[PDB]
Amino acid sequence: KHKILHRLLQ
Amino acid sequence: KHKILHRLLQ
Amino acid sequence: NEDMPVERILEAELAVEPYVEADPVTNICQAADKQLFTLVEWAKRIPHFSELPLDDQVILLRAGWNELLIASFSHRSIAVKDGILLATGLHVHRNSAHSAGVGAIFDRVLTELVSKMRDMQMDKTELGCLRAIVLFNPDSKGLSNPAEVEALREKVYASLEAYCKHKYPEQPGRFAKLLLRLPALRSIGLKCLEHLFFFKLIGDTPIDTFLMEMLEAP
Amino acid sequence: NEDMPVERILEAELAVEPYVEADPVTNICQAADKQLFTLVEWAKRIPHFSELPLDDQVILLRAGWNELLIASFSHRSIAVKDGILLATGLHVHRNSAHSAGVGAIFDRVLTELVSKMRDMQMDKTELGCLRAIVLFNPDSKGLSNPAEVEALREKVYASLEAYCKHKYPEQPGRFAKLLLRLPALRSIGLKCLEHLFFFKLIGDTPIDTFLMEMLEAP
Ligand SMILES: CCN(c1ccc(C(C)C)c(OCCOC)c1)c1ccc(C(=O)O)cn1
Ligand SMILES: CCN(c1ccc(C(C)C)c(OCCOC)c1)c1ccc(C(=O)O)cn1
Repeated sequence: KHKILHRLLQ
Repeated sequence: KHKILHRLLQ
Repeated sequence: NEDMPVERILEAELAVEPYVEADPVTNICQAADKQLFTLVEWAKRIPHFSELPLDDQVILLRAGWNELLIASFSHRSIAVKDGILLATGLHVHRNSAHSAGVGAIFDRVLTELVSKMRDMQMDKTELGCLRAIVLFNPDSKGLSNPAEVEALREKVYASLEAYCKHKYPEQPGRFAKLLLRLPALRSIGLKCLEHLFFFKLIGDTPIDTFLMEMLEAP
Repeated sequence: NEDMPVERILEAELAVEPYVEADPVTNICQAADKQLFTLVEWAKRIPHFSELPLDDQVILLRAGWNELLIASFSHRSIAVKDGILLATGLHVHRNSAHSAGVGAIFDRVLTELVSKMRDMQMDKTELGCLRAIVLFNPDSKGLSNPAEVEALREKVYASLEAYCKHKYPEQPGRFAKLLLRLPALRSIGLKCLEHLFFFKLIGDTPIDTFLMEMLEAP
């Protein structure tokens, strides 16, 4: 879940 | 309007 | 402390606020109706409230009653670990609230308000001052003179800060910690109101006259 | 200021935040989606946020994004009198918001946030600190270590108070005045979310991918 948010926090 | 509240504030 | 003495705010708390297990929601709503009467008596004892125009007194109490009552029963409930203490002398256990369909809002009350009041040992003067800040809400729509209510709010929080600095000088962040429970109180008040409007809509839960009047438009 | 320097919080504001009239609601939602990307970059620049577990970073941003974005566009909008300034370079006039069906929430933004930020001349350091307090919300459900987030919030508000006492010593109530806009921000954030869920439900308003992801459960 929360695919975009996780990618941007990387 | 607000009949009870007005009476109690008296 | 001069124009808004914390001693008088404490006296207001002590004047109005002195268990067996409790549909728990009906009991909770009965206690809310009972405490609306008590709330008017409390507000009359807060310095300068009774000097506002009657229409503004009505506006402030209609805007704030739910947060004011939640703050009171939350602080009352510090004395138990797994429940809320109603003003009617009844305890509502976590399990009872969950079994009646209001578990989520019960949990928010305990986790965001009761437990945090307990953790910091919020005292009755601090509770009363937070409630007086909520009462003197200058954003309440329709006030005749919002700046006058702003000024009264400012007098309360100046008195509260001076009280905290004198009694808890070892805790420099205490005043901010108190104020920073008010967003949670606002959220939980809004959620409680949502539940009450739903209870009114479905019609299966007795709602007494003063609580019903507070659910009238606007 | 040592472990949570206001200079770094200001730098975060300045790094991410640099008009023609704008369905205005579609434009407003497009700007919100754009600013969610910017919000992640802002949060990474707030001291110690990036050191939290990834799962907790996600929890804090999902809990706070709407209040964080509202605080930003409200402060941006101090520069006009009858409108909101979107990050896309578009202005939404009061009349345009009302004619699109979102007049009431527009009015709350201007009356409870923009005008009050303007009245007290809230500066960008103060804005950034209030946003960092909102970001470090220890009540966010599911956090791995709520006490660590509590500690970070405490460091922000201690730094903010010291900043206010140094820059505005003639205004002893300023720190409390700042914190006491957070209940209004919470209310207005909840109302904005209600609108967004309705827009999603009716399906007549484009909602872009990141904004849509923030509207996913939980
Ligand atoms: C805010 C008004 N309200 C009150 C009214 C309705 C509810 C429903 C959501 C159940 C409530 O939910 C609290 C959490 O229940 C799980 C609290 C009360 C109730 C009792 C008292 C009191 O006894 O002091 C004061 N206000
Ligand atoms: C909180 C996310 N949100 C945002 C999203 C949806 C709405 C609807 C209620 C219309 C909104 O309503 C503001 C008042 O409209 C009348 C603001 C925005 C919008 C723009 C920006 C920006 O441009 O910086 C940031 N967040």
